[PDB]
Amino acid sequence: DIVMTQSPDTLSLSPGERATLSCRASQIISSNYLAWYQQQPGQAPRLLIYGASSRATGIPDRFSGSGSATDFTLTISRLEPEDFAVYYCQQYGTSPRTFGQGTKLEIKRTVAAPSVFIFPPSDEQLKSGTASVVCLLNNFYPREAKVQWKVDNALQSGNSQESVTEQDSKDSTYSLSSTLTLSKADYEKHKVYACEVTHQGLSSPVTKSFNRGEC
Amino acid sequence: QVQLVESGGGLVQPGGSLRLSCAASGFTFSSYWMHWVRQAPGKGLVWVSRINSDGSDTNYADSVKGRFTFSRDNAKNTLYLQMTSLRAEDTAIYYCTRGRSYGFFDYWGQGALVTVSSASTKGPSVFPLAPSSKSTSGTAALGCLVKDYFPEPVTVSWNSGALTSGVHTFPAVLQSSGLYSLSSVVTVPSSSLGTQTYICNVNHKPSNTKVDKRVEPKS
Repeated sequence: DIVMTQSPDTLSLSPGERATLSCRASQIISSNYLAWYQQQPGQAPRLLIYGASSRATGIPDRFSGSGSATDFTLTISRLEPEDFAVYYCQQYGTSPRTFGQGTKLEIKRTVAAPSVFIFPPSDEQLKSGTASVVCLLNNFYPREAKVQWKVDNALQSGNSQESVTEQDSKDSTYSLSSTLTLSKADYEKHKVYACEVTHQGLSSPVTKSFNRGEC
Repeated sequence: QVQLVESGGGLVQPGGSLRLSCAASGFTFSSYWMHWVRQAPGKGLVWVSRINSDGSDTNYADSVKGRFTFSRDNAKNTLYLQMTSLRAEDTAIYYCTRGRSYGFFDYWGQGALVTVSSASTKGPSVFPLAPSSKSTSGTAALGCLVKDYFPEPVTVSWNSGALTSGVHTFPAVLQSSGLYSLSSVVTVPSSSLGTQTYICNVNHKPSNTKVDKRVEPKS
C-alpha cells in the first residue's frame, strides 16, 4: 500500500513563530485527496485540512495546507501554547486510508524550575504490606529533569518509576512524579527518605526529605 | 450538534470476542459513510473498517478482515463493530468516525479503549497523599495514589468536579506486577487546609469500582 512519511518527527518552537510540517507519499495522491489532523493529549484527532488545502469548519486561518503530487505541507504560522499536539497527514484516495506517523509539536516557554514535594506512605497503605513514597516535580520547563532517591543516604536504583504529564495547554510546563516502592519491612528499617532533584532552572540540586514517622 | 459516542470498551481475553457500539446524532445518519479508526497506545492512527450509507456494504483493513463485522442500524442510529478472535495487536483506542468524500473523517467520537490480555480485571486501591502545612511551599500540595488496577483506564476528579485548577493526573505506569498505578495531585492554599475539604473521586469501570477518598493533613 501507500506509505506516508512525515518529517520532522519532532518540532519545538516558541509562540509567535511558524511551524512547517512535511508529508511525503510513496505514490501519487490522486486529485488532492490529502487530509491533516491535529491530536491533543487524551483527545480524539481533530480535522484541520482536507483536499490538501481546504480548511475544515471552525479551523483558524493560520493553519494552511499546500502541495500536490507526493509532497505536501502544513504551515502553522502564529503558534499559540494551545497548538501543542501531534499532527497527522492522511491519504484518502485509496483503501486503506493511510495516515503518516505524526509530527509532535512542543511549544517553547521560558525556563521554569520545578516546585518539589515529597509524600510519605499513608498509614492505610502500610497496613497492607507495601510502602509507596512519592516525589512530585511541579510545573517545570524544559522536560528534562533528574530525580534521585536516597534512603539513609544510600542511593536507590530499580525500585522507582516515573511518570510525566503532557505539556500543559496553557502555561506549557510539565509535571513529574517519581514513586519509590518498598516492602513495609524495608520501609521500617530506615529513617531518612529523600528525593534529590536536578533541573536546568535550579542553580543547585533541591532535596526534599522526611524522617519516617515524624509529625 | 454532530456527536458520536462509543460504548463497550474494556477487557477481553486473547481469542475472545467483544462488540463496540456508537450512538450518532446531530446529522442525517443514513446519508453518510461511517468508519472505525484505531490507535494503539503511544502509536499512530490505523483505519479499521468502512460501512456504506445503508449498511449493505463494508470494507475492512487487511489485518482485520474475516474477524471483524461492521454493521449499522439506521432506525436506532447505531453502529456496531463485532470483533472476534482478538489478538494482542488489536489493543487500541477505537474511534467511531464519520466519512466524507472518498474517506477523510470530519468528526470523531471520544473513543473506547479495548485491551486484549489474558489477565483478569482488578480495581484500584486509593491512598491519600496528605498535605503538610510544614514541608510545602512555592503554596501547598496534596493528592491520591491510585494503585494496583487493571486494565486501563481510571478517571480521577476532585470534589466531584468542583476542583479543576492546579490538578495534575499523571499518565499511569505499568508496574512490574503487571498492574497499573498512578497519582493525581493538586496544589492548594496553605491557609485553606482545615477549612476546606478535599476528596478525590476515582472511577474504574472495567471492575465496577468507585472510590471517594478524603485527603487530609496528618497529625
